[PDB]
Amino acid sequence: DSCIQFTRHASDVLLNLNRLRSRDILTDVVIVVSREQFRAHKTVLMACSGLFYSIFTDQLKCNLSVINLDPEINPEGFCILLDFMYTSRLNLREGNIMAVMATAMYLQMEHVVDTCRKFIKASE
Amino acid sequence: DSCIQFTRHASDVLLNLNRLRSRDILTDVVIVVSREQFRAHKTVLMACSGLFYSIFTDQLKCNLSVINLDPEINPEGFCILLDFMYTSRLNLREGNIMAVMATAMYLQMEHVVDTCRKFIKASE
Amino acid sequence: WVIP
Amino acid sequence: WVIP
Ligand SMILES: O=C1Cc2cc(Nc3ncncc3Cl)ccc2N1
Ligand SMILES: O=C1Cc2cc(Nc3ncncc3Cl)ccc2N1
Ligand SMILES: [Cl-]
Ligand SMILES: [Cl-]
Repeated sequence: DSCIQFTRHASDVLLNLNRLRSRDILTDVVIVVSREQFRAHKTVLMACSGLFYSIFTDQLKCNLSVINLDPEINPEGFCILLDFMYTSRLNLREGNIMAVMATAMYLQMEHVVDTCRKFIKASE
Repeated sequence: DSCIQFTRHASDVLLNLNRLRSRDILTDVVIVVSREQFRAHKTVLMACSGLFYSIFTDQLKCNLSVINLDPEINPEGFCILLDFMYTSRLNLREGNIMAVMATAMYLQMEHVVDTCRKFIKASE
Repeated sequence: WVIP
Repeated sequence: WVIP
C-alpha cells in the first residue's frame, strides 16, 4: 500500500497497556504461581506467550478468570517475564537466569529462551 | 535498572493483537459507526485514543459491549484509524484526509491529527 | 512518521 | 537485544 507509519506507535501502545496493568484497569485474569497472584490482560499474555495463546484460544479455558501455573514455576521468574511482556525490558541477573529461562521455556517465549541460552553459554 | 531490551517486542505484540482482531479472538466490544460495525479489544482502543480511554474508565460504560459513535463520524475514516491503532500504518490519501483528521480529532489521537494538519498545510 |  |  501507500501507508505512512508512526515509528513510536507500538511502543506507546505497550506503555499504555502497562499503565492500565499498574492501575488494575480492565485486567481480566489472575495468574496464580505458588500462591502468588498476578493480574493481567489475557490479550497481552496471548500476544507474548505460546502457552497463554493455547490456553485462551481453548473454548473452555478462554472463559476462566483464574489460571494456575505448574507448581515448579517460580513466582519471581514469572514476575520478571510478566514485566518483560508489558515493557520489552528483561531484568536478567546471575541470581535469576535459571528460574527466568525455565519459566520462559514453560511459557513458550522463544526470544527470552534464546538470550538466556546465550548469556549462560558466555559464563561457562 | 540493569535490564536488557528486545527491540522488536512492542511491534511483535501489536502484530499479534492485530492477528487476534482478524480472527475475532477475545474482542470484547463492537463500535457502531453510521450502521457499520467494528469489533475490537477495549484495551487496544484505550491505548490509542483519548476518547476510548475516557469511555472505558467510566464505571458504567466500561461494562458496555456496544458503543455508538457520533452520527457525523464517517465509517471509512474510522476503519482507517482502527487499522492504524493495530498496525502503526495510516492509509492517508487526498480523498480521505478530511474524514481521517475529523475522526482523529473526535477520537483524540493527537499524533494522527498532527500529520493530517501537516499534509493539509503542504497542499495549500 | 516514515515511509515504511 | 540491546542495552536500553
Ligand atoms: O515465543 C512465542 C511468542 C508467541 C506468541 C503467540 N501469540 C500469537 N501468535 C499468533 N497469533 C496470535 C497470537 Cl496472540 C503464539 C506463539 C508464541 N511463541
Ligand atoms: O492522543 C492520545 C492517545 C491517548 C491514549 C490514552 N491512553 C492512556 N493514557 C494513559 N494511561 C493509559 C492509557 Cl490506555 C489517553 C490519551 C490519549 N491521547
Ligand atoms: Cl519472547
Ligand atoms: Cl495518534
